Amino acid sequence: GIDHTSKQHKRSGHRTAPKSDNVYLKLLVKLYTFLARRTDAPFNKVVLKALFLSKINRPPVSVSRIARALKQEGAANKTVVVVGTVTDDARIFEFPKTTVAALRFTAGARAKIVKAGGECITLDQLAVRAPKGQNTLILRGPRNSREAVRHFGMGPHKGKAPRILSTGRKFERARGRRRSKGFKV
Amino acid sequence: AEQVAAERAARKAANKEKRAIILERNAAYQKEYETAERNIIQAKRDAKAAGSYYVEAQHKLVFVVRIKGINKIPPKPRKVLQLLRLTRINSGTFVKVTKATLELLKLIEPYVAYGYPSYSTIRQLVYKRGFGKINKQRVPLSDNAIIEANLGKYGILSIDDLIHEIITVGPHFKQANNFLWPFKLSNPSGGWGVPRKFKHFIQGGSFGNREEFINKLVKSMN
Amino acid sequence: PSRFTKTRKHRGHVSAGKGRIGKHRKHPGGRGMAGGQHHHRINMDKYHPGYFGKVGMRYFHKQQAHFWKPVLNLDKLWTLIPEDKRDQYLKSASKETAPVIDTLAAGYGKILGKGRIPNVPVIVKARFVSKLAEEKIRAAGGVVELIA
Amino acid sequence: AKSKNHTAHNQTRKAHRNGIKKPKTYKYPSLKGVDPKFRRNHKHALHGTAKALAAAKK
Amino acid sequence: AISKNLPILKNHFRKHWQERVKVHFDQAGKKVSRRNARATRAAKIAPRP
Amino acid sequence: VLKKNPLKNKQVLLRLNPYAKVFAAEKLGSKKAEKTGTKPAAVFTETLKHD
Amino acid sequence: ASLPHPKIVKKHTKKFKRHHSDRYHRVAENWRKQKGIDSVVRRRFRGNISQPKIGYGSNKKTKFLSPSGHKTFLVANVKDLETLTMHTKTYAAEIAHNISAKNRVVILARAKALGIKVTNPKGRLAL
RNA sequence: AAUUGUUGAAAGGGAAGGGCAUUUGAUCAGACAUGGUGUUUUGUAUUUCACUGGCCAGCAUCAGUUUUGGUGGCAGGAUAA
RNA sequence: GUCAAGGAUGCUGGCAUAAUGGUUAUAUGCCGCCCGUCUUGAAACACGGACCAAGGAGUCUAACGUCUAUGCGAGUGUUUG
RNA sequence: UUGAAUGAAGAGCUUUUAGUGGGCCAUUUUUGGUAAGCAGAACUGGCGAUGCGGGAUGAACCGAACGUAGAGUUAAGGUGC
RNA sequence: GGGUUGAUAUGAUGCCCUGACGAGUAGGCAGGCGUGGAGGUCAGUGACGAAGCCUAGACCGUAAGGUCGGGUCGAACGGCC
Ligand SMILES: [Mg+2]
Ligand SMILES: [Mg+2]
Ligand SMILES: [Mg+2]
Ligand SMILES: [Mg+2]
Ligand SMILES: [Mg+2]
Ligand SMILES: [Mg+2]
Ligand SMILES: [Mg+2]
Ligand SMILES: [Mg+2]
Ligand SMILES: [Mg+2]
Ligand SMILES: [Mg+2]
Ligand SMILES: [Mg+2]
Ligand SMILES: [Mg+2]
Ligand SMILES: [Mg+2]
Ligand SMILES: [Mg+2]
Ligand SMILES: [Mg+2]
Ligand SMILES: [Mg+2]
Ligand SMILES: [Mg+2]
Ligand SMILES: [Mg+2]
Ligand SMILES: [Mg+2]
Ligand SMILES: [Mg+2]
Ligand SMILES: [Mg+2]
Ligand SMILES: [Mg+2]
Ligand SMILES: [Mg+2]
Ligand SMILES: [Mg+2]
Ligand SMILES: [Mg+2]
Ligand SMILES: [Mg+2]
Ligand SMILES: [Mg+2]
Ligand SMILES: [Mg+2]
Ligand SMILES: [Mg+2]
Ligand SMILES: [Mg+2]
Ligand SMILES: [Mg+2]
Ligand SMILES: [Mg+2]
Ligand SMILES: [Mg+2]
Ligand SMILES: [Mg+2]
Ligand SMILES: [Mg+2]
Ligand SMILES: [Mg+2]
Ligand SMILES: [Mg+2]
Ligand SMILES: [Mg+2]
Ligand SMILES: [Mg+2]
Repeated sequence: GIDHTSKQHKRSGHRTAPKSDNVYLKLLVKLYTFLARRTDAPFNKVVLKALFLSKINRPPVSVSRIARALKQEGAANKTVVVVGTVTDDARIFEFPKTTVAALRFTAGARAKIVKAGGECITLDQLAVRAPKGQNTLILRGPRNSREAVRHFGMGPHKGKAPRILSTGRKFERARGRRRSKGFKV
Repeated sequence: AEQVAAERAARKAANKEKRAIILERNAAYQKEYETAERNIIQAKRDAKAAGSYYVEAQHKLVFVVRIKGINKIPPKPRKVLQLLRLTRINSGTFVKVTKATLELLKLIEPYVAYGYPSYSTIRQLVYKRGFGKINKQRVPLSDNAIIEANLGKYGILSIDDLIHEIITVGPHFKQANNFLWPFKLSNPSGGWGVPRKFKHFIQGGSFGNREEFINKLVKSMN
Repeated sequence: PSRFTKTRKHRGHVSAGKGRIGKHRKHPGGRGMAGGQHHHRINMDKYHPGYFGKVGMRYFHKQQAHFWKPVLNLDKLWTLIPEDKRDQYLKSASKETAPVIDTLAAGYGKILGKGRIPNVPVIVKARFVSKLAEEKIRAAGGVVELIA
Repeated sequence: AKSKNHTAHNQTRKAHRNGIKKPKTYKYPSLKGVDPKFRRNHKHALHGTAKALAAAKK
Repeated sequence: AISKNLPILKNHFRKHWQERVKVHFDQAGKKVSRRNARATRAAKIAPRP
Repeated sequence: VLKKNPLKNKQVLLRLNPYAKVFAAEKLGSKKAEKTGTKPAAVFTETLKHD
Repeated sequence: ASLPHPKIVKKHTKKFKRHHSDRYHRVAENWRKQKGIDSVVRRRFRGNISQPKIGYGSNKKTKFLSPSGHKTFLVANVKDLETLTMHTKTYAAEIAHNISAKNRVVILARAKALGIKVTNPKGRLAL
């Protein structure tokens, strides 16, 4: 008999491997497991953790987001590392020359990077040209910009986007949504 | 290789230097224990000769053993037992006696037997039941190197320095005592005495303050 | 895949995951959206406020092709020029050869000014524009022409 | 049918299963409820401070 | 009943709808029938297009 | 692999604690005290034997 | 002879028979956990049958090993049999139940030629 | 399969069945080979040949955990009374 | 170099098979109330169950929520044709 | 020794959904009652959901909570049989 | 919680080191066992006997179950992804 102060046999609650059956992603996890164990640079631990992430935890990083990251002071010649998908952005009309190391590139993103004299890199070419993650810049896409996150924590006076199928007048704009009909939220 | 032979010779020389340090520290500790004991005895004799009474210094350290099991404990004494790391029956901890811990002991009095440990029972507890906490992972002590690797920043290089920080409640008593995992004691080898355990020691039971009689019980449990 | 359902894990267990007390029954709270004003008011208010009642004018015989007006912001606007003709227009930002962007033929009814076209003049043929979209196009050096 | 009306038995145990959580105080609290005359001024004092700091830094 | 935070659905299945389910298993067969009829018609209305 | 016990196993009692050899050589745990001749006061003795 | 193994400890040699399988013929001896609310076997009263749990698990060094010290590999023909050419001290062949009498002869002869142990070298033997 | 007959075995003082453990009866699986220096050898190289591994133990020297004795040296107190 | 120092080795005996062990029946010691179920509470003097074989109960669909895997990604969905 | 002691088993956060929404007992404080194995509250600990050792027997008492085993030691209770 | 890649070593949902823990209804989740049929595969088993069925005969698995021997039998049926 032991007076337990915690839950016994509690899992860590973190992914220790990707849920995917992608053999190439398992190869990348094998390489960055070696590089997290044997290098003791914190980049490799971060990249190994980020390789486990799900599709909603790997939002796409736009090329405009990459260019805004290179507009930082002294970050213009770093290697932008996106553990995920790099997507195109037609809203930006001037993309610089840079090295981007990502899992996937869309065709427009790859064309926009290599049109400006840049270079698109996989995460193992990054591992051979920056094994401690020297001169790198990890970028992450926006997580709370997802459409599902609008409805999270829905309640009174939270302003959190009702789960609705059709949107308009007659569709939840009445008693409970204005002073005149009933009350306001 | 020859460089590996150089590292082996360097390691053995460093080990001899560390053992010389530990040996002279243990000799100094034995000398100060002997002189403090003789000084208290002669202070009592001198006060009896002068006609006065030497009031001994109040005890700075208790050893606390949880004697009552897991079920049917109220939440406040249960929380105090968890904060004193007595999470199972016959678990012992060293507790620094101040007012902030005497009112913990008063709260968990019906569930523990505590008293004032001597150097002999501290030495036997740390020698036989002495385990560390290293990556929390309960490492058996067994070697002065794993005490130097964790308590060496506080100047503790050996199991005797660790014992010294307990018996003389040192500046780093908290760190040494929290390095010590709670002592998993057995049931006492000659019984408890006491046909029923859960009355006070004054009333013929086991719990409560057992001032200098905790050494007999803990040596039976060890 | 019937084998991956938890019915096959509930084989052998009596209540099938539904309870010995609660005892899965037919329709214990009503059927459908029953009792949204009475015994599901705490669910209708809180997660669906506004479900009950009327809001404004009824529209008899609405045709949604009257209201067809898809909006194109100015931060796109150059995606309507094809990808290989686009760069030779971006360089040599010139009047007397300015790209005509028929936006109705691309399928938009209103131009909005969400932001930052380059400083190249364009002819923008559009059914409707907003004020800031017009100001930004004339600031870049072009003109909006209205069509129908 | 006569039965138990109300009891607070087990409620403190359930309350302390997932702990009793303190409300996680922040630097820069919300100005909800603070005096509007103070708020309208403080917006301008902050705007002028940031303007003067940008002028002194550049 | 109405339950947890979920959108309000308007599934119009409160009639005897199972008497009127038209499943188009015959999509491929009617495609071959349409092509056969076009070939047959073209042979009937030779050279006319 | 196995926790050998000091307070048995003099090899482990000498691996830990290099002073155990000196303690066992000088006997150091059976050492005689100096015979002082302090006599208690009559006030202490008559308070002790006092009714 | 096999590889040297530790002494095989089984920890529960008795078969885990179902409750009341001795009492009703409809209840077979195949183990079913009693999920009843008042079940003495489920509640583990003293005097009742033991239930299978993971503490009875065999030692991993001596698990799946026959008393000879071999794992049994089921063999249907000679091509199955010669998978154990380099694993004779670890694996023992065992001819499947549906193999002919005339094919068991050549399986047994090839296994003797390879040194592979057969655990049933007596099925369908003409005597 | 329920149910039944015969034969064989077994047990049986107001149930029977079951758990742990062993006695008794019945019944059954598993292992001696091995590498080996050695030629008293026949079909002249086949082979001449005490080793080895299976089951149960006895003692000795140890290690771990304990239990039960014998005995020695110190310390304290009203430096016992 | 040795050792009792990061976990047993040395020497010897008998047997080499029902001897150890397995299964099985029985006997003995102690324990063991009939399961399912509703229940605050079941061995209940609560309900179902005489026994056996076969059959027998969270399925499919429309529209969705969360999560996850995949493809492409400001796009995306070939399969109405 | 960065502003008391002790502990910290990682801390913080989010989504989603099952069951449940008949309770009951015990020490102490209590209301209605003459009282209850009555009806009703407060705090805690239990039973429900839980076996084990003891109270001969019993849901709640006492001791103690449970993987499979070996050895030791005990708790509550006992030691004429 | 860690260790392990310039034959780790070709099992890196591997091997290994270290420490703690293990009760459970309703319920949740995970890893597996079995069944009818389908794609692939073993150039799988089989009239020299497939499946079935009987078997206080044997083996493996904590278990779901799997495997084998004997009898009966007579035309088909398994392993793995
Ligand atoms: Mg004893
Ligand atoms: Mg089941
Ligand atoms: Mg269950
Ligand atoms: Mg039910
Ligand atoms: Mg119109
Ligand atoms: Mg160990
Ligand atoms: Mg078995
Ligand atoms: Mg079994
Ligand atoms: Mg069964
Ligand atoms: Mg019950
Ligand atoms: Mg029959
Ligand atoms: Mg009679
Ligand atoms: Mg010994
Ligand atoms: Mg035999
Ligand atoms: Mg026997
Ligand atoms: Mg009985
Ligand atoms: Mg209930
Ligand atoms: Mg019952
Ligand atoms: Mg009946
Ligand atoms: Mg019936
Ligand atoms: Mg059936
Ligand atoms: Mg309710
Ligand atoms: Mg109620
Ligand atoms: Mg109910
Ligand atoms: Mg009253
Ligand atoms: Mg129960
Ligand atoms: Mg009991
Ligand atoms: Mg008792
Ligand atoms: Mg009684
Ligand atoms: Mg009695
Ligand atoms: Mg009590
Ligand atoms: Mg015992
Ligand atoms: Mg469990
Ligand atoms: Mg099939
Ligand atoms: Mg064939
Ligand atoms: Mg057959
Ligand atoms: Mg039978
Ligand atoms: Mg036929
Ligand atoms: Mg089959």
